[PDB]
Amino acid sequence: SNADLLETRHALEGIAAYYAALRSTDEDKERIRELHHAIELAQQSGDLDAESNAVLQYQIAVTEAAHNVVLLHLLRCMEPMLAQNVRQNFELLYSRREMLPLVSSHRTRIFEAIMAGKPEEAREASHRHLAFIEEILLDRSREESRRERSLRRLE
Amino acid sequence: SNADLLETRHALEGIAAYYAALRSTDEDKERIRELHHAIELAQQSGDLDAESNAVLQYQIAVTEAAHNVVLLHLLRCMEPMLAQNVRQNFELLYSRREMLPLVSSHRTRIFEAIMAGKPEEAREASHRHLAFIEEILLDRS
Repeated sequence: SNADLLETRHALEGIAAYYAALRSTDEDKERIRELHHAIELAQQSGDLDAESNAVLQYQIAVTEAAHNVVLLHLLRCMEPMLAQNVRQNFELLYSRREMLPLVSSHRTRIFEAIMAGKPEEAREASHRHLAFIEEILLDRSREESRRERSLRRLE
Repeated sequence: SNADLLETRHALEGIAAYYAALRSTDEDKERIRELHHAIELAQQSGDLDAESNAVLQYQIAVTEAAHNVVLLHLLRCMEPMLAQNVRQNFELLYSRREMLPLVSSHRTRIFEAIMAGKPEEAREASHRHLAFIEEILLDRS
């Protein structure tokens, strides 16, 4: 399920961000800065597949920067489904382009908390980032449900 | 380490218990009851390796009973390290035998919440169960 997977990323990306904040070296923090900025460039060029891959690579670097053997192993284990989930999320976000900045905004609060070495904040930022995506997905479902329900109820 | 792994189970076993409570069939709940009782028998015989395997099998059944494809995939993925973590935890618990009953006690609140079909209680029970183990590990060194 694409639903069950989000709840799992919710859990695992939070802890990833936590340890990344606490254990990232100076080289890690720099390699992450370039990957975070790569997301912005892909978003401004308006290329969905480019931005989707930029996010996947960012999240991998964050996980490696966490230096937690089991977490990295779990990411690699689900990497194909994760890559698919991010791609699907962005297909729905590119439908409502006004949300993209707000999503990147949430993701940037995680990045900034990692660079700053604040674990608690980084984890809470990740929860809110993914929680906010779940909310956008549910609004698509809700409005498309009203769509049919309302246009059918008129007579 | 043994520490990082606990935080990972903390997360994943909570969600496992949640869905197990919500989605377990009658056959699942029964297969889990036999595995839970098997832990008690292994504990009373005082056999560490037997009780360690009983817990591993219990947790697998709980995960399967959750009917959540990604969770099961993640368990299988880390199964070797998980089996090792449980075995190591019990080596430290068998050092302070007075804790064993309290650990089984916490784990039984999860089981009971699953049989009863109460997801939020089952998840909260799992957090307290593993949180309590993390505390015992930190007191060791």
